[PDB]
Amino acid sequence: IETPITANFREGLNVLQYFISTHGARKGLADTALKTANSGYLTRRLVDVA
Amino acid sequence: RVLDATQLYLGEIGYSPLLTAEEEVYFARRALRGDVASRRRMIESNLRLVVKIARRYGNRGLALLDLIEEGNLGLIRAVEKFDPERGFRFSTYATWWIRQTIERAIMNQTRTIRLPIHIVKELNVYLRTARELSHKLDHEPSAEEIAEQLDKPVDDVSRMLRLNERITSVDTPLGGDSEKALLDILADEKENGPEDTTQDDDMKQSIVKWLFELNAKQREVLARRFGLLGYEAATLEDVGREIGLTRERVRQIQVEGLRRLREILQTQGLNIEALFL
Amino acid sequence: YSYTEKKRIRKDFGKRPQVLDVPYLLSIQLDSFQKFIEQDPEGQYGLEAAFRSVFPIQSYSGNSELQYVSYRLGEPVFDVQECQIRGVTYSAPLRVKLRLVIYEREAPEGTVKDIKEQEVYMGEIPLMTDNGTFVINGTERVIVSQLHRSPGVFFDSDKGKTHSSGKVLYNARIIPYRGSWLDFEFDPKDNLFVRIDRRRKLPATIILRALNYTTEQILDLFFEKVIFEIRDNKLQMELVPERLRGETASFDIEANGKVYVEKGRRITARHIRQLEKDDVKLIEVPVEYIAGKVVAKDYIDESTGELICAANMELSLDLLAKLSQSGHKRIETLFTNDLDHGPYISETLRVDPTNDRLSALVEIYRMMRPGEPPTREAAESLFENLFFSEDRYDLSAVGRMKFNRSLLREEIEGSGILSKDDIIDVMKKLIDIRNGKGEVDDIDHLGNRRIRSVGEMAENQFRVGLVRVERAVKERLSLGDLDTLMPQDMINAKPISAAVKEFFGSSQLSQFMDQNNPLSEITHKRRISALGPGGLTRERAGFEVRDVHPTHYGRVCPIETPEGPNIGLINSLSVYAQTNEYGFLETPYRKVTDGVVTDEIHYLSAIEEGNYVIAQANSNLDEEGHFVEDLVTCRSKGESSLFSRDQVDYMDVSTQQVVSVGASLIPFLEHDDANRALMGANMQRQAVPTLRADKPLVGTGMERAVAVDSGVTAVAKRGGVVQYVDASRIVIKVNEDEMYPGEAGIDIYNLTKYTRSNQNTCINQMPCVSLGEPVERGDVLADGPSTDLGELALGQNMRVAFMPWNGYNFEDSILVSERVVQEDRFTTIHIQELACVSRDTKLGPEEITADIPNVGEAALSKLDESGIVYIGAEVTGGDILVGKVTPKGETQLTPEEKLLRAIFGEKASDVKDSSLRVPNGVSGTVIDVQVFTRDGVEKDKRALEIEEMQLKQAKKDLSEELQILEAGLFSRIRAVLVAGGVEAEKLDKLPRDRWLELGLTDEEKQNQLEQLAEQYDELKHEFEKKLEAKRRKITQGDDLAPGVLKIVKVYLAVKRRIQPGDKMAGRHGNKGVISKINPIEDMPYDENGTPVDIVLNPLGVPSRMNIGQILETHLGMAAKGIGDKINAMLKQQQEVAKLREFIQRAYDLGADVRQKVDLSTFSDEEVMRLAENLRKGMPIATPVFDGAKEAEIKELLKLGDLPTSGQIRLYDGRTGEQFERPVTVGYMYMLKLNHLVDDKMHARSTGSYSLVTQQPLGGKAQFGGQRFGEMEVWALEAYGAAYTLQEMLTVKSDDVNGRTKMYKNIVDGNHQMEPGMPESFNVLLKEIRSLGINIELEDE
Amino acid sequence: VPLDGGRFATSDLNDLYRRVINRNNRLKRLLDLAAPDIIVRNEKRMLQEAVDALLDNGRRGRAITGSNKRPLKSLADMIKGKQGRFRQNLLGKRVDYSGRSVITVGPYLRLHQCGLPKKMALELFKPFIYGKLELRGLATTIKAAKKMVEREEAVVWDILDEVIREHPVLLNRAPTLHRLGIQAFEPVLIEGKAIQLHPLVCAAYNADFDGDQMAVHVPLTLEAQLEARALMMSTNNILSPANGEPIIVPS
DNA sequence: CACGTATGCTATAATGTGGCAGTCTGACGCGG
DNA sequence: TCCGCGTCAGACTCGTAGGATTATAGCATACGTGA
Ligand SMILES: Nc1nc2c(ncn2[C@@H]2O[C@H](COP(=O)(O)OP(=O)(O)OP(=O)(O)O)[C@@H](O)[C@H]2O)c(=O)[nH]1
Ligand SMILES: [Mg+2]
Repeated sequence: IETPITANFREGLNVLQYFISTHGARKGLADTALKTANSGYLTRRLVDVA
Repeated sequence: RVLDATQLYLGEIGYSPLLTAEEEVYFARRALRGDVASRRRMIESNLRLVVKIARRYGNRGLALLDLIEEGNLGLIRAVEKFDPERGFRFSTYATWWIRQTIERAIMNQTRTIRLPIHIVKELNVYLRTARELSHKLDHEPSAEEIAEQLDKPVDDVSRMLRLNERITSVDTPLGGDSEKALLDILADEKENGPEDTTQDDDMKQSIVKWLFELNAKQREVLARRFGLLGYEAATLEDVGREIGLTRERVRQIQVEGLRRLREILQTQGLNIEALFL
Repeated sequence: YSYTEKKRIRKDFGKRPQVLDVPYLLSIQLDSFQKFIEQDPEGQYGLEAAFRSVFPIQSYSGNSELQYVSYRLGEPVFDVQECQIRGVTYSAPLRVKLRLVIYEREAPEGTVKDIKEQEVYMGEIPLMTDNGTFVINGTERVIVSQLHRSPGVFFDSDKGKTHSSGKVLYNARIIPYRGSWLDFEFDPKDNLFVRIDRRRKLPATIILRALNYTTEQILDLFFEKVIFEIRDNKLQMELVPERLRGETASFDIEANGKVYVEKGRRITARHIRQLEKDDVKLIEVPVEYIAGKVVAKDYIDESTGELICAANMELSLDLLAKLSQSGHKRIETLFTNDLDHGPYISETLRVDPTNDRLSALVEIYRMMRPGEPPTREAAESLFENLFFSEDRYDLSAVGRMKFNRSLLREEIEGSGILSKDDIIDVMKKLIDIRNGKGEVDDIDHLGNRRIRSVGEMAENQFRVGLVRVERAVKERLSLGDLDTLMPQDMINAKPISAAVKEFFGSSQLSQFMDQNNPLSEITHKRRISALGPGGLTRERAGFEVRDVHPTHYGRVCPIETPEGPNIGLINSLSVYAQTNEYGFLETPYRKVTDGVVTDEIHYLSAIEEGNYVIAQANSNLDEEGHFVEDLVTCRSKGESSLFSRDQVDYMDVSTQQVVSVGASLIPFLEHDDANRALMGANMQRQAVPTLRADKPLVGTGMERAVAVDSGVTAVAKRGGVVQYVDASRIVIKVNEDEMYPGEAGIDIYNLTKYTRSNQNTCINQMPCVSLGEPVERGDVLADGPSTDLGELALGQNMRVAFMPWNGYNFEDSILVSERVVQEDRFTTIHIQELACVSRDTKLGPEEITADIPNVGEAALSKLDESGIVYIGAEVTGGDILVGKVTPKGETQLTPEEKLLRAIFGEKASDVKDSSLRVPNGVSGTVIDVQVFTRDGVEKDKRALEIEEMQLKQAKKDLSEELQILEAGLFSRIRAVLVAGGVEAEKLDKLPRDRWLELGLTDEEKQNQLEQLAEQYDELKHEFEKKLEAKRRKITQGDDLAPGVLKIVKVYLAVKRRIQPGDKMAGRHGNKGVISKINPIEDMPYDENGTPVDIVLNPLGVPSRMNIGQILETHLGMAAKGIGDKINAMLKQQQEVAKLREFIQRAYDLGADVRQKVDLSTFSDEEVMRLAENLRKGMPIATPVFDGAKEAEIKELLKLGDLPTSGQIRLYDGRTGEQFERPVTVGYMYMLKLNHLVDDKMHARSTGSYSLVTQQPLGGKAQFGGQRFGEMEVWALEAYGAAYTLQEMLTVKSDDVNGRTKMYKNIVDGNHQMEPGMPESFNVLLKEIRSLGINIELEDE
Repeated sequence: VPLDGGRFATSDLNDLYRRVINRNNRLKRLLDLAAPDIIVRNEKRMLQEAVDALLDNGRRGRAITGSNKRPLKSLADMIKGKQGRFRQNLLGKRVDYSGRSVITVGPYLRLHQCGLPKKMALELFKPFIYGKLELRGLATTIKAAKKMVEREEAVVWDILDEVIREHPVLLNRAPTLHRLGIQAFEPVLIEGKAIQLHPLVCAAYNADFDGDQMAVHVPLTLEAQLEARALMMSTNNILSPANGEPIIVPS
């Protein structure tokens, strides 16, 4: 995003800074739930071949 | 290329001729008189009728294809028992046989646990009666409400509706999540745990030690009556077959063995302790 | 302020005046279902729509037909209460008037033959409760609204489908509400194709041939014209200047007498404007330029009458010569350009194998029904029944509307069937997008995502039921006699009733209401789900849809969604957001005219919002003038920047509207990371109601709204004085001004007492009014389970210190004072339900006798004569609740048992032991018992005692109704008789039974006596028939499942106190498990001697970035500081004046406090009741982004004489010495989550085993073994622990011989391993041989 | 098998076998009756369809569906995939002498110890308590031993205390990514239902006490006990097998 | 015989079938 | 040989709760076991 968050957490975010934060956050969390399957499948393949 | 079983079959039946009255009579005269060709041409010509009456009895038990085959079997009985000399048309006569055979087949194969025609038809009149009752009683009908309408026993109605209880698949997963199903919950009740199995070992082995502890004639007469050490479970009067040969002295010696063993369970620490069990 | 607010005012640190109040939170559920049952006369809605859609239907023969008149819902035979106790669905019978009309075949349409009209019952539909739930089989269930792709049109394109070429292929998709999908798409060679329901691909022009379009007409549709005049000898061309653009001039371009461009010269802007202004129309051109231009229409030689050139055919020098000599000196060719106007349809006609309309219909028919011989009848029927039949195709109003707006039409509403115009227009727009004018939409945009509430889904299933029955009806109408056959003999209820019960039951969106918390309920009903029928799958869901969309602003919460696989798809609705009439989400905004910000509010849909520029709510207003600062922060086109003040079109209504309800309850949310806040709002929902409803000191303000709107609190319908308070009920006498002139005007609210929740929590209503108190309409009369004086109370605030402690707060682990356990404040109530079923078996009926083989008198002490435990009886694991005995068949008694039973005699009785006993380790008090007996089975003595209770209790309830209603009614007649002939004490002397004979003069007041007299008698007979109904229902023998003779339900109440392993959290997503309960002596204490309740680890803050918890702690301390100061002044008893001074100065602290609260209006007594409540701690509100600032909190701390740091000197309870530095101490509002260690602790040595695999079962409820999975196996493989592994594969699992032998070895001390083969392996082999693969073991 | 409520529940194979038998026997009938060939053919197609459905349902075309819509589980499906015999019941199993509970800190514990709930340990070591009860002569028989432990008699706690001494137990946390996801400890009996974990091995388990749970496993045999004490004990397994680095590090 | 279970016959003419699926994805072979 | 259609995979433990639907005429003759 072209406009960054000028504020900090002690200062407190406004509606738009917080809304902008959300995207990255939720992408991160969704990555945890969904991508660990492919990582684990790699573990599984490795274990099976060795 | 069409590989649909249905489409291929319907294609083949399509290219076989519809008959008129005179033609049906000519063929059928020779068919009764034994003309392999005549019967086949009448069958093959009238397959299209079978399919038309096979598309009405759907979503009930078997698939369209299944009904199409049973329907065909009904049409064949119709060709075998057709009367050409009677002015009455073939299609009219065949309709009866095809509907009949299809209905009868959907009454024996439609249910995993085979229900006899009698039970099924009984149940059906209970059902149609329930529908008329619900049409005027707004709310669905009770067992007794149906029973009151037919002037019959409530237990009759109850047993029939119990039979209607339709099966659950063991493999059907529970909680929408395709995870664990009925099989993943359902125990083997018959197969006891090692806890119960080992309890019986301890029980049987404690009786061995008790048998080597009571008197020689008391554990002889006691064990062979109950069939513990003997081979067959005899009675007070039947212990006479061995060497006892007694009716009263078998009953005195049976109970004498039991009274000394009741004191053996009061001292070891059971009696009232193992009375709850 | 209101009367309930006079008792306790929350101090507000908000600064933005709230222009719009929080709407009813449970709007969606109630409006939608209201529209489903709402019988609309013209504009069909819900049921009405369903009937008009399917009906009227006719027979296959066409002679007989069924037409629909009208429907009615019967009133429910059992009310919500009786349904919940009995376990039946709360529903109304659907009775429908239907007219069987028959036509004569001899007359043309002889409608006057047989008309049979009557009212048919077909199914009961579940009714929605007052609070937007349904009661299904005695359990409250909520249907979650759905979010799906809107019907209409959609332009999309895989950005580089073939990764080798990387060429963008554009596609169109027409999505109807019901019918086949119609897809248009480009290929790499730029050929337009059409596919139906993604079937095999067809040239796009083939569909136009099915609509009867000749080649000439198709070109006339998609292409423009280039005209060629052939004059004298030279060729001439009709020119449009702005065609020859970005091109190379291939020949010498000249007109009348001026040469513009030479051969091989680039035609720029300048040349074009030159040519246009010169007014050039015709230009002479070379004949060789034509080779390659495509002719548009047909041309024939008028002389021969044969084709010179067919349409869409490339022109040559020879064709042109022959055309000239025939007599055609004008030639329409296609306008076509590689770049701007792409020749797509032209190339697609060359790929089109079809010629005429029939050829096209055949090819379409052959696609969808491949191989099957085509007929013309079949082809026409199939194509018309695809997108041109009322029956099988319907865009709906939403679909036609979105379709027309996407095609830039003017007309919103129209036909649900596709017209020829529609299809062509879509193809045209797809082609425009390929050309480069226009853009593709995106699916995540809320302008393309529609919300489908309950009523629409109920409507859909109800249509399906009608369609299934319609099949049966047409089939029976065909063979049916016309005269004997009644309409209701053809209709079946089973299919409709089955479709609807299958929706409210089998459906993913219909689930057990999450009711462990008022907030849990209210958030659950405001849930949106992208899943379930007609939706996406967890497996099928990418990441695009999941992530926060710019359109989500003010409509959907960015901060509320499960951190599971359901992460993107489940979402809570924003606060002020609402459902558009067509189903799109919309948000309120304040209209700004000429910079002046009007109080007129406008709800903008996702699509409308993009078009205006919206200022943020944080903009400083110039006191109803305009924006103070000349630059204002605004957003439009989904992106944010600075704007001038007069440029601003709109502004955010509230600071809160971006967030959902759950998140709005988080104070200082502004200082919390969105991730932690998500977890916080999700865990607040899992907060179990404690025994004592404790208000939160540090609130937001939404607390009141949530508590009241959830409806778990009893609120006053009408204001007045409370006539009678009770634990069980509340009677309020209404004021004269609100009180209707008909009835007595006394409202009676019966309060719901200790009842079971779906999470086995305890639902109890406590009265919060005093006897004889004046009450305003819409005040809280009684608090629900987690509410305090009308505010939401989900847990309990307490004294917290952030500091490490001996590792007992290691990773979020929590150290709690014994004081908290002792005060029983975190203690919770769980109501569990145990049932005992007496079934009829093959051997005979099971009995509910207390007579059970092998039971101690100790056990039978608590069972009555019937064999049911007494009410009030405390029970613990293994105690019998309901005695039950089952007939046992023959069993081969082992020779040992033959011997043993011969020793003891004690012949084991024919009856076994199936008694319901207390689950092991649960212990509680029996608070209630319910007995269901079949109609005809001899009732238990206990069932009879319970019926005595219900009957006499019922009689008392109805008696008190008629008594309070008669007293209230005559109290009015007494006042009416005074207006006219006042004899107050003289009229009351002789009896009140002989009163209504006394009249007045013939006035309106004489007519008032007549009204009160008619209603008194109305109530008199009404009381008779009500009591008869009650008595019938109490006598009514219950219809249970087949096989089941009677069922006994015991309700236990268990008191669970907090202990190590219980899960606790704040509202900032700060989790923890209790590690240790410390003695109060050991707890860190301050200089004053007051010990902390909880010690939390500060190492769980900087990493987490949830600083909300710290601000909450500082402010919570400040709140409690003011509370301690008021508490000190009340202990001293200074006087009303002094308390008033301190309290006014306190409420009006903040720099720009919005809420003013003047104590001069408050009477002295009102002040005392307020201070009395504020002594526990002064309640403060921090609105979400409009919260308290650090400055305000330090100022509040100074009013408390507490430090600015909010850190205090603390002393170690053990040593007495001080800690090395100040510790942050204050009040954090904390929650005990549903995750009790009591529910999670499990252990098993030996138990039941699975049926086929023979391995132990799963789950603690089935006494399950832990799964030792592949991953767990590998761990033992890494270690090299071979016997441990084998053990877990064999003696521990399947190996049947092994497990018993091993058990016996363990009891004999010898830990010997005696393994064999797992039975699962044996099964594997059998399964493989059942496949017909020979798999044998070759032995040694 | 019959459910309690008089209901029946059956495998899908039985529905599929019924299909095959009905069509096959109908084919025998049509052959006895000398039926015309097109009918014979349709029955042979039907037989192939039903056999194909029985062996591997969703392989050739549309899998044959139940009334639920869901495709019937065929033979091949019981060997095939995660739900199949290999992955689910054979390379990984449900296991006896296994428990699970919430975990919480035990800072007082030494590296080789773990807090084990009394009620949990009483049930996991059931047969060892019965065997010791018969050696003390406290229990006359196994039924008496069982009832003595149900009553939770004071002498039973003293016996339980005796058995768990020097007996290692396995703690496991999901997910088990490396071998240290399972470690052995000497158990320490505690009143209270949560497991107490040693802080320093929180690293290997990736365990944080925000409501994490763990599984408990009892090594039964002398061999299994020694495997646990020697190979799997937490004191014995400090260094990561991945890098030569100590995994047990203060945090 | 009865009770439970089964097979059987009926005659206006009637003669080719048709409720969901929602589109997932990056990879690796296999006929035209 | 390349496009296109097909087949194959897609982390580990815990949890919750039970459960759905339809309908097959009416009557005469035939076959096998207990009283
Ligand atoms: N297997 C699995 N683990 C999860 C899931 N969600 C969270 N976790 C784990 O639970 C833990 C929660 O966060 P923490 O472990 O506290 O994170 P951390 O590595 O300490 O990092 P900081 O919080 O920044 O100090 C992480 O280790 C995650 O790996 C999930 O869906 N599956
Ligand atoms: Mg954790």
